[PDB]
Amino acid sequence: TKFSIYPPIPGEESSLRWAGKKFEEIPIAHIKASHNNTQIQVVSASNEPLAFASCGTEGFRNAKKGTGIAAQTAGIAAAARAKQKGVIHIRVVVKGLGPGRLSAMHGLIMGGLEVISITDNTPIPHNGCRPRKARKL
Amino acid sequence: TPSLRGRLARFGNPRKPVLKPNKPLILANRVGERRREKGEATCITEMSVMMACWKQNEFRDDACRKEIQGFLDCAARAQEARKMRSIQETLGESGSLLPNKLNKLLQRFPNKPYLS
Amino acid sequence: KHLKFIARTVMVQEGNVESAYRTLNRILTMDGLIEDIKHRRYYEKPCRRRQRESYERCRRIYNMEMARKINFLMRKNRADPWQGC
Amino acid sequence: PRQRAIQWGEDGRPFHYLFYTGKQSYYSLMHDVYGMLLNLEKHQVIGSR
Amino acid sequence: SRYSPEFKDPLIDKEYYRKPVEELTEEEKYVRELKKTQLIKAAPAGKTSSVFEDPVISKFTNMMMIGGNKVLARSLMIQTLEAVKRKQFEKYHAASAEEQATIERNPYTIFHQALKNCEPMIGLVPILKGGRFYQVPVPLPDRRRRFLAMKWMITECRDKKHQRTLMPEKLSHKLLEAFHNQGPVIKRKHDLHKMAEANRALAHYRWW
RNA sequence: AAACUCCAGUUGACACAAAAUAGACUACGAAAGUGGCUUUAACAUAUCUGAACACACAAUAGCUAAGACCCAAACUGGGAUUAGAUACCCCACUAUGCUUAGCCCUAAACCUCAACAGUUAAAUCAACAAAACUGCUCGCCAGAACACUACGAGCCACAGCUUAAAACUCAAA
RNA sequence: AGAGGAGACAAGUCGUAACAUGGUAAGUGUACUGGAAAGUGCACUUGGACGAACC
Ligand SMILES: [Mg+2]
Ligand SMILES: [Mg+2]
Ligand SMILES: [Mg+2]
Ligand SMILES: [Mg+2]
Ligand SMILES: [Mg+2]
Ligand SMILES: [Mg+2]
Ligand SMILES: [Mg+2]
Ligand SMILES: [Mg+2]
Ligand SMILES: [Mg+2]
Ligand SMILES: [Mg+2]
Ligand SMILES: [Mg+2]
Ligand SMILES: [Mg+2]
Ligand SMILES: [Mg+2]
Ligand SMILES: [Mg+2]
Repeated sequence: TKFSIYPPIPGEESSLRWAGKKFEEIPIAHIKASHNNTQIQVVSASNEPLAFASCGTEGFRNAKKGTGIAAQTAGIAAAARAKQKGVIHIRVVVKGLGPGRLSAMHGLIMGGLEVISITDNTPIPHNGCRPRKARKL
Repeated sequence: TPSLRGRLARFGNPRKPVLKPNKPLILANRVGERRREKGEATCITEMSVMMACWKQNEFRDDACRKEIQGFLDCAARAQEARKMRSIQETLGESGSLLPNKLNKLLQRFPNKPYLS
Repeated sequence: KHLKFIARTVMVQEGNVESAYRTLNRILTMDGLIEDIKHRRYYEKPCRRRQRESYERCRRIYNMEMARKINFLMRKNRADPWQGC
Repeated sequence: PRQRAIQWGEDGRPFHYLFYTGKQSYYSLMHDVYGMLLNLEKHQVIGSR
Repeated sequence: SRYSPEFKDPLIDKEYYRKPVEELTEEEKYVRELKKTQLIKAAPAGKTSSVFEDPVISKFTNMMMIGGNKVLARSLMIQTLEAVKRKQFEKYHAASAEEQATIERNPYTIFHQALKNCEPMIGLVPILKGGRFYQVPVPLPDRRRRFLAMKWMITECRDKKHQRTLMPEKLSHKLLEAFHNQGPVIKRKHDLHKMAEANRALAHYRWW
């Protein structure tokens, strides 16, 4: 067969598996990459929290939190905890365009978690709430 | 190419203007320079691996030799790649043509926004 | 309210997470989502938004016309046939 | 210094057909070299600088 | 410089000229043929073809030199090497047969290994940003690394903390300490590494 | 730094707020304005100009009265910066932005380019801008500043809006 | 007649608001606030720019 970038659809028969688990059962790694922080929470497919790690939880403070290095350290810590809890493959869902958007992912790979899919869930309102006023710099 | 009919504010154009350019929409006989890409700090991941191993091994180089060597190799590769990137920019293979040769080509066939 | 793991999802091929993330970012960029998020960080007043849109449309027109001229003239970049005259 | 002779006669007509180029010697040389190149097309180091 | 740009730095290596022609590659053959037509600078008095020539030790001697007094600097260097060898011989004789194998007695090897141990891996660059100055960690070239090791050794030996101790003795003691991964210079390298690790969060401030 | 840790992350329920992409389209309206979806009503004039003596509209801001309140945010308070910082930067919150009923009637309300009909012929054309013009009509303009001012008058407006001078001064603007 | 305003005279004082991206782009309307030029909110204007093929 040919590899498809589109994810398999729930309710459809798919031959793809990961340690005998379907795509609907792989745990989810939520990476909120804010402009000043990066938080990574690993949860089960049944929505059971397993690990959590943020740049703040790694001992980084103030502007040092919003760096690729801090996000990578947080990713390593979260991946280590998830692997302690028995997690191998993960579906990565990232929201936000902070500096830690990608580096945190790398940390997970350095931690020992295999990324089977990457999803962007950055909240893009269809002109809903009004954001804060523009800065003068 | 987007249409320009009825866009600019002109006599005989009844509607309000669509475009308000600050410069005339006339092709110049030169292109912009080959803009450099702002350099990013490199080998950060290997540096992080080396520093974490230092923290775990109390900054003892003997234990960390492998990661230290990896970081050094990455640094040397980054420096040599910067030099090769300068060489490639001089070569101009990546782009369709260098800005200088493109400026020469446009000089050969200049735009004519006037009558003669 | 929609289903999950369908929108903005890219499957990783043989652990090539770098290429998967590059493809995801390219998709978001081509669809314009990245610029939309960046512009929605701070509120853009309607006059400023109109000015930006006008500037970008004029820039698009100029860039497309310049690219068309460059492609049209690129065939004339060949060697000089009448060298010395 | 070597001086170029008068380039036209009593009538005013210049002697060389490339006079009005202003560089009749150089352009005549270029013309001859180009003609030689055309002839060669039609038919078909260390010790010097 | 009184040498025109045509002049090339001379190459002093007997093996390079005694190499058989058959082993020579086409590139090496072309280089050798080309060198017959270039101009060559006069051989500097510092370096010769002697088998006992060490560029590292010559550079260390030059760095120890004060006011162009290379006789004194060379005397200090040879006295330091002699002191290192004598101390190693004393330890070798005073140690048991098992420890005799492990004890090193070549002063040149001790010097090179001490400099290699003293070599720092990651340096700090002061970068201006937002009106402040940050000690951003950076990689270091091998040249700067060796120079930093040599300069740290010399500066530590020249410190006023050591009273009435001659330079050869101080330098020998520091070289032996560094060879065993101990002493003030190794501590300086460790402090630099610790500061770089602490400032790791500032690594992104670097633009090169 | 202050602030919040009844906080943050996932999941589910969840609006009197605002309407990604389409839109590289240039449409509707007299202008102001109008870019989520559906339905209803509906977009004057079978010559043109024409009201500052009227009639009807007129962004945003603002007032009045009753509601909604996610988010934003004058003022205010705190943190920071600074020589000071009554600001720029950060945090919290109010009037306000929204709905309904009245007011207020102002904008760089500018596409600073009037409506209608016509020409590209030439004598094209100060400069720049968005080429030069012709016929007809209405409105406006006549050195700068005083002056979006004073007085008078009109207005639901009462620190307001419209119309709007003069004296002293200068050889400029 | 106590005062307000305008202009001239032009000082000294407190700042540096405008002219360059004038160092927070400038300005209009309007509201609030401030020793003072002025600051901020909301909408609007270019009488600013965005460097004008890709990168
Ligand atoms: Mg009429
Ligand atoms: Mg109104
Ligand atoms: Mg409120
Ligand atoms: Mg708020
Ligand atoms: Mg504020
Ligand atoms: Mg609404
Ligand atoms: Mg308008
Ligand atoms: Mg007014
Ligand atoms: Mg008035
Ligand atoms: Mg009155
Ligand atoms: Mg200023
Ligand atoms: Mg300013
Ligand atoms: Mg303003
Ligand atoms: Mg204020």
